[PDB]
Amino acid sequence: SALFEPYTLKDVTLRNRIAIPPMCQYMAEDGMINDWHHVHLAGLARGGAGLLVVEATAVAPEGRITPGCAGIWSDAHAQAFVPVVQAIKAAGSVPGIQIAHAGRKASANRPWEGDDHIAADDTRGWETIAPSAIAFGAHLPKVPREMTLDDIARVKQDFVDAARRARDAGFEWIELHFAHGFLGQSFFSEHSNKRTDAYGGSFDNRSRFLLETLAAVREVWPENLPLTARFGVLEYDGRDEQTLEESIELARRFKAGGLDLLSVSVGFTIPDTNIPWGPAFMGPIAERVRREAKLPVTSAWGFGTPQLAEAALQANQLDLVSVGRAHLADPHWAYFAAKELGVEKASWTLPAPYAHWLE
Amino acid sequence: SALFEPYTLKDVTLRNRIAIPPMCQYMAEDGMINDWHHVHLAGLARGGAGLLVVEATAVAPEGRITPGCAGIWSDAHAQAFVPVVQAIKAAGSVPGIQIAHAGRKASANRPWEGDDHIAADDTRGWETIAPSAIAFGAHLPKVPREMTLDDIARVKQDFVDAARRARDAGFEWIELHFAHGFLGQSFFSEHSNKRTDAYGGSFDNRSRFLLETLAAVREVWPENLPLTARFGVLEYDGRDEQTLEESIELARRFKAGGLDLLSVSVGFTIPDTNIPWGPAFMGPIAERVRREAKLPVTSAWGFGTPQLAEAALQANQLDLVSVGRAHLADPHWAYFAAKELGVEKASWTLPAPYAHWLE
Ligand SMILES: Cc1cc2c(cc1C)N(C[C@H](O)[C@H](O)[C@H](O)COP(=O)(O)O)c1[nH]c(=O)[nH]c(=O)c1N2
Ligand SMILES: Cc1cc2c(cc1C)N(C[C@H](O)[C@H](O)[C@H](O)COP(=O)(O)O)c1[nH]c(=O)[nH]c(=O)c1N2
Repeated sequence: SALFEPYTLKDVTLRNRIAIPPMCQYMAEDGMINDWHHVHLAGLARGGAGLLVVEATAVAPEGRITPGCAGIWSDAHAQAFVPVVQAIKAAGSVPGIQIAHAGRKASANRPWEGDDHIAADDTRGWETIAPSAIAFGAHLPKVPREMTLDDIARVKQDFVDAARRARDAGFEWIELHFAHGFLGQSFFSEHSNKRTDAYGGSFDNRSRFLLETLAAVREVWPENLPLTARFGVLEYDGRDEQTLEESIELARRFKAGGLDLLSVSVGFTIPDTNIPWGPAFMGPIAERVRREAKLPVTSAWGFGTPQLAEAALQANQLDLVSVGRAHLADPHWAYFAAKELGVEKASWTLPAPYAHWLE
Repeated sequence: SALFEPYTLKDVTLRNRIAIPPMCQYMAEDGMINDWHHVHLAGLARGGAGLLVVEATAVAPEGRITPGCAGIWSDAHAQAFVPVVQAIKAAGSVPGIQIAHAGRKASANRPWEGDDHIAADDTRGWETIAPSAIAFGAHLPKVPREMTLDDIARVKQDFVDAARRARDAGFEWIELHFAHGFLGQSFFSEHSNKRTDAYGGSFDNRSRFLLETLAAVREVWPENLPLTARFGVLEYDGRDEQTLEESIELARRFKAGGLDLLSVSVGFTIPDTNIPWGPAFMGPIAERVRREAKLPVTSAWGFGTPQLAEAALQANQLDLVSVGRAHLADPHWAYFAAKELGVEKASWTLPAPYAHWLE
């Protein structure tokens, strides 16, 4: 089966094509991960997936989505990841991490605690920053502060420091979070970026924050380890063909700037959209980016059944299949998929103390 | 549903009737558990089961089954459990532990490493002890050393020390492993016990090691925490009705000696047997012990589908349903069972960072 073929990117080999995408846990304290994350991540790694990407980890305190988000904005924060990285490797999965800045969608409640911007008088909240002083709207009504050129320089440096810390903590795969309406996505989108300096206006100017951040990260991130990004390639906002064309152009620039693989997502930059959720709905979009930018891709948002995952790979829509919620339901989903696809010795997707008994 | 009704025994309340029975992992080193066990057990606890019983943990080095078995024969061994107990409690499951001595079935290879007695010239092996110098046979051909009265006193004291250490490590539930052909079961069975002193011959003498060990453990184990045992009530050796009658008599003695619940199993005392494996096959046997000894019971060996578990409880065959291998396959099996049985808000069988997304 295609799903259980190994994949090599730079010097890293994944044992199969199942990727666990970044999934926020909302269980950190002042950015510091703890035994929630250790057991969560080590358990997933033992479940058989080839790649495990740690949840959006903030490059700066104000770039957390919520008061429970993980951070890597100091050396102490980075050191907290070391035992988890070591546990993921011990299980034979490749440890990755998504580094992030939530921009105007920061300073929000946990999703089971309102999912909305934190109240003005709640001591947990903070001022958000963004390319322009324009609120997302709906449940995220707070108007962000318009970034200065010095803010831009500082956030880029925070991404560099974060990548350096990730490298030194032992991660073998990094993902820049330029999607889901967060800081990077919001610099790219005309909906959120109304700047009239070098970082707004034209396609080149809107792309600038993202391309400079990639180039700056590339300086510290090892050339033999995959350098990836997540990017929302359309919004379902009635501007899809022109947005996809620009997104594909940006993907070509990413590739030329050393990007090894693109995680293709939706923008979520604004609330007034009509996203056609359904099984594997991103497949054709991912395929188009893969073909037109000539870049490996992954995607998510409905590939979490074994036959869907297998079909997407065989059709060359995707190079890796990201499976998120099914792994929350069953951390051993890779074993389930191996069984479902009729893979030989499917139980040995799991480590011996499980596999021997399940044969 | 019955499966998701809480259960109270002494001062301990289980959130549902799903018990994860002891399952050896074969991953300890000189008895010391490690991050294999920590993540394994904490992950299971988060999966929703009401009770998680840690694998057979040796009261003495020679009472390990294998070189990978856990031990609690020193204070350092006990202290290693403390962070795991704390993680199980944090997840809302009740931490239990099975304390054990493998008797003539000790000094064996891991099941995926031959599953047989260790070779005479392998530096990892050791002399086994038993009521009588008689080998199990088949894949376990080593003849054990016949225990002296001082050996008996010493092993009883090892069980006491183990229970004291379990208590002080924070366990809220203990299980004496008097089953599966190990030391305790082998004292009870006429197949393995040919002694002519106070510990062999008559029913009272064969029962003596088990009853004295229970009474000795009871002295140190808190009266407000469940005190349980696993016991093989028949062998499927052509002597079933007489063996079950004696086993039920022993269960009555256990109850009179402060046993709160009996895990009903098969003996596995000798290899020449004909066990009728099948779904829920132990149900009627467990029900008979429950009724005739008037003692709460659990059992296992084929209850691992949600409808089977629910039926066994509704029929009052069992008080708790032990589900083993299905939890190795899917550590979130309790969530799966909740969904299958149509339990309201089934995803909240899991903690918030999973449940919110699976609703
Ligand atoms: C709990 C959890 C939390 C997150 C996510 C999701 C969920 C379920 N998602 C999106 C996620 O990576 C994925 O795209 C979706 O889960 C869709 O894939 P599935 O359909 O779930 O397989 C997500 N995406 C991301 O880029 N960074 C993150 O940290 C998060 N946070
Ligand atoms: C990997 C593993 C290891 C063990 C077990 C089993 C397995 C699968 N079993 C037996 C176990 O508790 C249970 O009785 C069986 O697994 C049958 O129940 P299921 O059919 O698997 O639900 C077991 N029993 C026991 O009393 N102490 C133990 O430590 C072990 N070791």
